Amino acid sequence: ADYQTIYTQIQARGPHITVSGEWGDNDRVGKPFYSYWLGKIGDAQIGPIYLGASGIAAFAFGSTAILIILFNMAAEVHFDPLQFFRQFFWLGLYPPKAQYGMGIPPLHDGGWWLMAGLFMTLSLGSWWIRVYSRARALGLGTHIAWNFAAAIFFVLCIGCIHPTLVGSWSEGVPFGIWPHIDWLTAFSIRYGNFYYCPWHGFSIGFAYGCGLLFAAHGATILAVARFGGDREIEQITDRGTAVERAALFWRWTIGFNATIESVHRWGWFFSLMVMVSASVGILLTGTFVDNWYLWCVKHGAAPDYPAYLPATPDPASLPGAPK
Amino acid sequence: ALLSFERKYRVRGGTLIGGDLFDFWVGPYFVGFFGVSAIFFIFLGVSLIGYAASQGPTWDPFAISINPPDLKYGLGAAPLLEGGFWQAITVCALGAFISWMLREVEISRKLGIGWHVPLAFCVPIFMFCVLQVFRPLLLGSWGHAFPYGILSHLDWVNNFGYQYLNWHYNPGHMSSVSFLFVNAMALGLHGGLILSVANPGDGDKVKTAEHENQYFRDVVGYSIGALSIHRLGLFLASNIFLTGAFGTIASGPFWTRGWPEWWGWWLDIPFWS
Amino acid sequence: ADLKPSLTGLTEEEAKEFHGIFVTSTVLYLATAVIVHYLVWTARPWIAPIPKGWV
Amino acid sequence: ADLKPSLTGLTEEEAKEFHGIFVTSTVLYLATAVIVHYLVWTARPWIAPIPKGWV
Amino acid sequence: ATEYRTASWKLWLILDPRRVLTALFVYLTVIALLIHFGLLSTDRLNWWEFQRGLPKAA
Amino acid sequence: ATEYRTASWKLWLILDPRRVLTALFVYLTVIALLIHFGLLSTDRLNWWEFQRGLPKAA
Amino acid sequence: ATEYRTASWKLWLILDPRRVLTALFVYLTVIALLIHFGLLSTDRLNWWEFQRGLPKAA
Amino acid sequence: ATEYRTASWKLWLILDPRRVLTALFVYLTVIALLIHFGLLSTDRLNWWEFQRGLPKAA
Amino acid sequence: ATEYRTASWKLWLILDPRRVLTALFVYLTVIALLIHFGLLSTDRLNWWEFQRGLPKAA
Amino acid sequence: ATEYRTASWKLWLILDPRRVLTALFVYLTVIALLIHFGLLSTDRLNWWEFQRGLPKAA
Amino acid sequence: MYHGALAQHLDIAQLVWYAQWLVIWTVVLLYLRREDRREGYPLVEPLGLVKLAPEDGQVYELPYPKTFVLPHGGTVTVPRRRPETRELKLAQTDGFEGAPLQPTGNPLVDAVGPASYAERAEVVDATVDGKAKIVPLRVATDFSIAEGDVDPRGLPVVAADGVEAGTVTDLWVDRSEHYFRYLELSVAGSARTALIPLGFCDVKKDKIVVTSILSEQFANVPRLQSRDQITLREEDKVSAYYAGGLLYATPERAESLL
Amino acid sequence: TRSGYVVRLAKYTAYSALNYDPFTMFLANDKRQVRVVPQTALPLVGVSRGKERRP
Amino acid sequence: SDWNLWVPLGILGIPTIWIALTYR
Ligand code: BCB
Ligand code: BCB
Ligand SMILES: C/C=C1/c2cc3[nH]c4c(c3C)C(=O)[C@H](C(=O)OC)c4c3nc(cc4[nH]c(cc(n2)[C@@H]1C)c(C(C)=O)c4C)[C@@H](C)[C@@H]3CCC(=O)OC/C=C(\C)CCC[C@H](C)CCC[C@@H](C)CCCC(C)C
Ligand SMILES: C/C=C1/c2cc3[nH]c4c(c3C)C(=O)[C@H](C(=O)OC)c4c3nc(cc4[nH]c(cc(n2)[C@@H]1C)c(C(C)=O)c4C)[C@@H](C)[C@@H]3CCC(=O)OC/C=C(\C)CCC[C@H](C)CCC[C@@H](C)CCCC(C)C
Ligand SMILES: CC(C)=CCC/C(C)=C/CC/C(C)=C\CC/C(C)=C/CC/C(C)=C/CC/C(C)=C\CC/C(C)=C/CC/C(C)=C/CC/C(C)=C/CC1=C(C)C(=O)c2ccccc2C1=O
Ligand SMILES: COC1=C(OC)C(=O)C(C/C=C(/C)CC/C=C(/C)CC/C=C(\C)CC/C=C(\C)CC/C=C(/C)CC/C=C(\C)CC/C=C(\C)CC/C=C(\C)CCC=C(C)C)=C(C)C1=O
Ligand SMILES: COC1=C(OC)C(=O)C(C/C=C(/C)CC/C=C(\C)CC/C=C(\C)CC/C=C(\C)CC/C=C(/C)CC/C=C(\C)CC/C=C(\C)CC/C=C(/C)CCC=C(C)C)=C(C)C1=O
Ligand code: HEC
Ligand SMILES: CC(C)=CCC/C(C)=C/C=C/C(C)=C/C=C/C(C)=C/C=C/C=C(C)/C=C/C=C(\C)CC/C=C(\C)CCCC(C)C
Ligand SMILES: CC(C)=CCC/C(C)=C/C=C/C(C)=C/C=C/C(C)=C/C=C/C=C(C)/C=C/C=C(\C)CC/C=C(\C)CCCC(C)C
Ligand SMILES: CC(C)=CCC/C(C)=C/C=C/C(C)=C/C=C/C(C)=C/C=C\C=C(C)\C=C\C=C(/C)CC/C=C(\C)CCCC(C)C
Ligand SMILES: CCCCCCCCCCCC[N+](C)(C)[O-]
Ligand SMILES: CCCCCCCCCCCC[N+](C)(C)[O-]
Ligand SMILES: [Fe+3]
Repeated sequence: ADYQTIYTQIQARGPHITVSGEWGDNDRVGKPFYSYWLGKIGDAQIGPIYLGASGIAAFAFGSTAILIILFNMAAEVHFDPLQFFRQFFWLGLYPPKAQYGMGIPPLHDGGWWLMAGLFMTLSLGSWWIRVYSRARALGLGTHIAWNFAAAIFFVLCIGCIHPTLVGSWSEGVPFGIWPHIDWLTAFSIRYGNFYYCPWHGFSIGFAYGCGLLFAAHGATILAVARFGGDREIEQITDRGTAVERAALFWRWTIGFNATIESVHRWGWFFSLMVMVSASVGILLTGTFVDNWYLWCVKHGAAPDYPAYLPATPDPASLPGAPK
Repeated sequence: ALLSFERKYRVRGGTLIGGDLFDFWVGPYFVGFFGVSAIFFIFLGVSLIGYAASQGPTWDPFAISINPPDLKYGLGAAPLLEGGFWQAITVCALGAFISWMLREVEISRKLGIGWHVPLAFCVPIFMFCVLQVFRPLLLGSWGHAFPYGILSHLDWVNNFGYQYLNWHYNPGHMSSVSFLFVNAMALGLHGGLILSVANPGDGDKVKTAEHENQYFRDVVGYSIGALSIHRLGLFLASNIFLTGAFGTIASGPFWTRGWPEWWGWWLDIPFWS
Repeated sequence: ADLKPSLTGLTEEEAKEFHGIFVTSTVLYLATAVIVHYLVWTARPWIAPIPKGWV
Repeated sequence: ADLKPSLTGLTEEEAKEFHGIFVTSTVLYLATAVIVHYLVWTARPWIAPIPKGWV
Repeated sequence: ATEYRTASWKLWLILDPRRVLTALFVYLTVIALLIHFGLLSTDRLNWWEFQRGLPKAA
Repeated sequence: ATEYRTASWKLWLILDPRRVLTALFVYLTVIALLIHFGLLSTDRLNWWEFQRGLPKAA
Repeated sequence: ATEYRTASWKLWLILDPRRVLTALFVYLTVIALLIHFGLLSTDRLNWWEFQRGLPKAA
Repeated sequence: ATEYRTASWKLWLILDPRRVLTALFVYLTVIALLIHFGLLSTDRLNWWEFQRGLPKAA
Repeated sequence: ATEYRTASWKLWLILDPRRVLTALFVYLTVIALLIHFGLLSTDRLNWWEFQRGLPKAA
Repeated sequence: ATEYRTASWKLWLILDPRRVLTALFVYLTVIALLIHFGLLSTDRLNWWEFQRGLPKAA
Repeated sequence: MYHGALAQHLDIAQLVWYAQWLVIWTVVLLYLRREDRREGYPLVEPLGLVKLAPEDGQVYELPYPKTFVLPHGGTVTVPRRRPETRELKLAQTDGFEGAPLQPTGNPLVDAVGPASYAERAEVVDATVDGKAKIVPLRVATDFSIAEGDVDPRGLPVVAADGVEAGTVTDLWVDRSEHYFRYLELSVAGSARTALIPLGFCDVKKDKIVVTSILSEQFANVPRLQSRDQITLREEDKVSAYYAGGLLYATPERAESLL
Repeated sequence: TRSGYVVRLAKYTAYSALNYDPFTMFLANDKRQVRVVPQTALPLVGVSRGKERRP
Repeated sequence: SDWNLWVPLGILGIPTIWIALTYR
């Protein structure tokens, strides 16, 4: 085979050059070290890191959040250290279990949930700023920041916005491995099956889309790596045989192609759209649709199947039923 | 009909099967032997769907469905309307897929590029095969496969997953899901990063490869490097199905309890139980 | 190089001007806080004495 | 290289001026902490004596 | 030093105002939020709301 | 310094207005929103609605 | 040395104030938070709340 | 060696104070926390709480 | 070698004390924890708790 | 060779003490663990607990 | 009475649905697809009938031009009109639109099909400092191989025949990526060094195996203009030669498997 | 053994992390409704917002 | 009202003084 696409056979070492920012060249932190193993898939060098304010802040809120989360998880196993470690995935920080509408709930029932929520929110933001500022610091464009934005917004939607529009904190996602997942099912059951929500559709489309696209783009570049097609930026400004082939390949197959530059747009667009599509769906849910299946039936989208075993009338609705 | 640079590349040869008779382009499409074959399946398979859907009970595009045969028919052929057409299409499907993939091989041969693309395309094909063919073999019926139908297919996914009591816990799934997410995020970053360097805003000069590196080594303190991201993308993408395929095949042939119960192995190590 | 600003040290005076204001305002901040804590006490005496049961 | 910051080191004198204050202030804090702990004790005596049952 | 007693001031040579300031600012903000919200999720010491405390009442 | 008593103004040498100014803007906006919203989440101290408070009345 | 008895101080030649200072800041704050939190999670020793302890009562 | 018996001290030539100091600091803290919490997870031996132990009674 | 009988010691020319030291440190620590905690998760051989072992009694 | 009978020893010219050593360390540890825990998971052959066995008893 | 009901059958969800669609398509079409036509358009025609306008809907098609201001001076405008004026040594099988072409002479030297290169700017690729990006390890003396790898310097280069083509002189490094791009070998029999892309050779413990081309055709790998630096065009030239050999080394590489 | 609660619960509900004891909620008495899903496509005005709604 | 509930004054106050006095 061609081994040079899978891993790197002969590794290189030498002096790395620092691009001086607009500001905060000073707030780079740590002794850069190498990993020979890591060097077989990517660059081996691992430090330094930029610090600065946004960072500081993000960590600040982030940690507080984490602390509140974990601490409460411990409190669930009554602080038994052995049990904690065994039961860890099953432990969580839950939102309120009674109906208080949108009132700040008691500490012991959802209160702590809410606090961690707010702090997680704040870290996300601080981080956002990091991403956005750094870009501007180095004279790049802001695309990453905007993609990241959408992601954050979707977190907001399922965290507080949706709860708000229906007006109960009870609808919040809980913190914890298994329990954040149990949420998914509950939430779906409640809103009459999410497979039937169109935005869930869209989203998934775009998500699989990403799969397809990365596999394709990924594969395409490696296929043309022999002509130095991995040098993607010089290819943009001075088109070489590499991407000429890459283009041709796709044109001869699906019958239209991209450019080396624009394929990146497509990917960036699909990525974004996952998060956006999602957000919409979440906003609509509870607010305008109560039961997504029934809704799909009102617009006759829903498939209907004959009975295999005899059809069963609901017993509640019989003459002389109990309760 | 040609890109300004297209002609110098349009040369004869590098077909896998049957040489020169099929070696031509219709417009921008390259045909080849497998071109022909693909088309044939596509056309027949689609037509077959239509005819089949005509004798359904609806024509709402979401609501149309071609279901596989009952479990009583085993691994045998079923009456055409009672699951047979399902069978038909499934073959046209495979047909199309494979012809598609081989066509790609012919193309790449002609261009002197690597075969990474076709091969990559092989992964989903396999998963299709896993779900429609293997898993049903192992349980001994076609009736274990999924139906063709936009909403219909999801119903299959849905019930399947509740047959083990909470599919979220199935460890194959966990891995696959993780990849799905990482992949998406990573495409976003890769997308953005190129675009930022190329279109830096204002009359700012286009930036260098070093700026790509700097940027990430700032934000998260590591840069995977330019070639390798491509390599890595391909990897993430691919394990979506590679790992999942394990969880899929497992459910039924190798596990019959709820998926959560399976974590018992850890939950129940008698030491700390 | 045998000094504090030895052949362009990267720009901080012998500024205890900063030490000045910093410690000033750190105190004011804590001062105000004490005062305020006192007023609140009068509105809601928070710790409470030990109840009839307890121990 | 034959000094402590041997031939233009990145600079830290024989400053145990720092060591002075560091240790002063660390002790103040630990003292204050005791005083505080005493007070709280009077409000909420926390360990408790061994109850009637126990063992 | 401009008529000082200790070296204390020298800290700012070692440590760096900008980073101290920026940190403190976040730090105090965190704590203040913690306290306010934590308080307002009790039953004593919630101002804002009617005395849900049902102090002994009921 | 133009008829000044303190050095305080030197903070702008150390800190950068653009950043200060902008962050403040955000900060303040958040706190604003938290309070506004938080308030209108209660019963006492919600304007914009009937007295759901049921102040003692039921 | 300025009238020192032990070498103690030579630690700061080895170790670095900046790292120590910053670490302690965090370390202490965590331990502090933990203790506070853990206290306000009991039934004895929660100030900020009506004695839900049901001390022996019932 | 200044009035020494063993070579022990040579370890600091091999091992590095900074590593050891730091790691000890952490290690100990962990163990400390483990014990503390572990204890306050029981019924005998929890301070910070009422005797829920129901020592034998019922 | 100072009146040594074996060559045993040459091991440290082969092996690296720093690795060995560090490994043992960890290794031991873990075993130790396993034993402690593991014991304290039985009914006999749990000190720290009341004998809810209910040894044969009931 | 210093008064040897076989050439056994030449193994270490081929194989590397450090590998063998580090491996054995691990290997034995794992096995040891398997047996220990394994045993303590039975009914006969558990020290560390009250005789769960109900050996013939019922 | 229901939330989100615009009629007895019309609800706000339903409307949003279409809305969503609308946007998607718009972006796709009125944007993304335009952006795609910055290279190689407008379409060219060597059979069809009086056409200054692709698939119809599209001669707007091309977006208005960008202007990339380049890192080390100068501007590029996109889309462009970059004309191919190499005179291709390719005869047509048929005169037909989309019937394939036959090379007239040696395809590897005449640079056609998989052996064709793009006419890139005849300049050296640069670092952020202004040094040459791609250089050998005679020049980049600071750079080195990672400890733990095989130094290919000294090894025999075995070609497709199983015949030693020559011996490895050097590696060439990308200075801004810390990555090895080329082996420079000494083609035995002549007095010349030829540059092979590292993606065309399987490096072993003892030998470098080159499947791409035959031993005899190492003599004709495109010559470098300078000794110690490589232009962007020379890169494409070198790469295309070996890849072209994947279809043109032996006569059977043409043919189908049966 | 107070630490073991979560597991005592999980094993009752097929090892999922759901945090409710369904015996005491549904089976011990006729006090809860098991049906949670709405029987209409659109949210029904007057049961669909705030404290009108179920948790 | 602070009656032997000097506690918070103690905690808040004491350091406030030695902060004022140690770093002059
Ligand atoms: C039984 C329930 C189901 C369900 C329940 C469901 C719900 C309720 C929702 C989705 C949603 C989605 N579903 Mg679905 N789902 C999907 C895939 C998807 C995603 C495309 C999309 C969720 C968006 C996302 O990517 O989240 C992952 C990305 C996230 C969460 C963003 C994270 C970014 C964030 C910045 C992360 C960084 C965090 C920091 C590091 C903080 C650290 C924390 C500290 C402070 C402690 C597939 C492929 C399937 C299949 C194959 O069946 C499926 C079936 C189901 N879903 C089951 C039917 N799903 C969402 C949606 O689209 O609804 C319309 C959604 O709301
Ligand atoms: C209640 C049930 C659930 C469920 C049941 C479930 C099952 C049973 C399976 C998965 C599987 C998967 N699930 Mg899960 N799922 C996932 C995500 C995923 C995917 C990562 C993974 C693989 C999808 C797949 O098999 O593609 C299928 C794609 C295929 C087969 C390729 C088709 C492409 C083909 C080759 C080419 C097609 C060409 C076209 C015909 C051409 C037409 C186009 C035009 C141009 C002509 C998420 C993110 C979520 C969330 C967020 O909750 C979720 C929830 C659920 N899943 C619910 C809990 N899921 C699979 C898995 O891996 O399980 C471990 C799987 O078997
Ligand atoms: C389709 C769109 C996709 C998408 C897109 C994008 N996603 C992005 C970006 C874009 C564009 C970024 O630019 C940004 C980034 O920069 O990446 C490079 C980012 C990010 N997405 C992350 C994770 C992620 N993305 C997910 C999903 C999707 N993303 C969706 C699918 C998921 C899922 C799916 O779950 C996950 C988990 C992080 C890497 C990063 C946030 C960092 C943060 O916000 O920091 C917040 C800071 C903290 C949490 C503080 C950490 C504190 C430590 C651990 C210590 C605590 C210990 C304490 C107890 C004691 C203190 C002591 C201490 C010293 C020990
Ligand atoms: C991890 C790997 C990822 C990945 C990778 C790659 N993906 C690739 C490639 C790579 C590398 C290509 O090289 C190839 C391509 O060309 O690039 C565009 C391709 C392609 N991936 C398509 C769709 C796609 N990728 C999906 C998934 C992933 N991709 C995963 C995530 C999904 C999901 C997830 O649903 C979809 C729908 C087509 C656009 C295209 C082939 C067209 C075809 O196949 O032609 C042949 C067939 C037709 C044009 C029509 C077939 C009609 C048949 C005969 C009968 C009707 C169909 C019947 C089976 C009913 C089913 C419908 C029912 C469910 C309601
Ligand atoms: C005129 C004349 C003589 C007539 C008489 C002749 C006659 C009638 C003859 C007989 C006809 C015959 C025999 C055959 C018909 C022709 C034939 C073979 C047809 C096959 C056609 C067919 C089935 C087409 C369907 C196309 C298809 C399957 C899918 C459409 C594409 C889709 C949905 C793609 C997913 C969306 C997607 C990922 C878009 C991505 C955008 C692009 C362009 C990605 C590709 C891409 C990537 C990924 C890069 O990395 C990249 C890197 C650098 C440069 C470029 C690219 C690039 O373009
Ligand atoms: C060039 O410009 C650019 C850069 O450089 C400037 C960048 O750095 C960057 C990006 C900057 C970065 C820092 C990139 C790093 C970003 C990331 C998201 C990297 C993180 C990747 C991971 C965390 C790995 C993912 C791991 C998980 C999600 C957890 C999965 C959990 C489990 C249990 C998985 C279990 C199974 C596995 C782990 C592996 C299973 C594998 C198999 C079963 C089979 C393996 C298949 C193969 C090996 C392929 C077959 C072999 C051959 C074909 C030879 C970009 C975007 C840009 O393009
Ligand atoms: C000239 O006209 C034509 C063309 O050019 C226009 C063609 O290209 C073609 C295409 C022909 C080709 C060989 C194309 C090149 C070959 C490939 C691309 C390989 C892929 C081909 C396939 C996967 C399948 C093609 C082979 C067949 C359809 C043979 C049919 C075999 C049988 C037993 C049909 C009779 C039905 C029964 C006996 C009932 C029992 C069998 C079942 C229930 C199986 C159905 C259930 C499944 C899950 C199917 C899975 C099994 C497979 C997909 C092989 C044809 C047919 C046509 O003649
Ligand atoms: C043995 C039969 C049976 C099984 C098995 C069963 N259910 Fe049910 N399920 C019921 C019955 C009966 C009801 C309605 C009870 C009532 O009217 O109070 C119900 C109600 C429900 C509801 C509430 C529907 C509504 O109207 O709001 C959901 C959701 C549900 N089941 C999901 C599940 C899931 C998920 C599983 C598998 C984990 C499951 N069920 C297994 C019999 C069953
Ligand atoms: C540059 C120079 C030339 C110009 C000079 C310009 C000037 C004067 C700049 C300085 C002016 C300013 C703004 C100075 C500001 C000084 C400040 C803000 C000092 C702040 C000190 C804050 C301290 C010591 C905070 C200690 C906080 C704690 C101990 C919190 C403990 C919390 C707990 C234990 C748990 C509580 C939480 C719970 C119970 C849930
Ligand atoms: C020349 C030089 C540059 C200028 C001088 C520089 C100056 C002025 C330095 C002095 C200024 C300052 C800020 C000095 C600060 C000194 C400080 C902060 C000392 C801090 C000491 C902190 C100590 C000793 C903390 C000990 C903490 C513990 C023992 C915690 C134990 C926790 C447990 C056992 C677990 C309990 C957990 C549980 C849940 C019960
Ligand atoms: C107006 C008022 C009063 C308040 C507004 C408050 C507000 C903004 C609320 C909104 C809250 C939001 C956005 C909540 C979002 C919650 C979400 C999305 C939770 C989702 C998932 C969380 C998961 C999966 C977390 C599990 C966490 C853990 C198991 C523990 C955390 C630990 C780690 C991740 C490891 C790091 C720790 C290591 C260094 C030791
Ligand atoms: C459900 C999400 C899928 C969104 C649709 C993706 C767009 C496919 C691109 C078609 C390109 C059309 N064309 C040939 C004019 O270029
Ligand atoms: C891909 C997701 C499937 C659900 C989409 C719902 C389709 C609505 C269009 C059907 C026309 C009927 N309608 C809305 C007027 O009632
Ligand atoms: Fe790319």
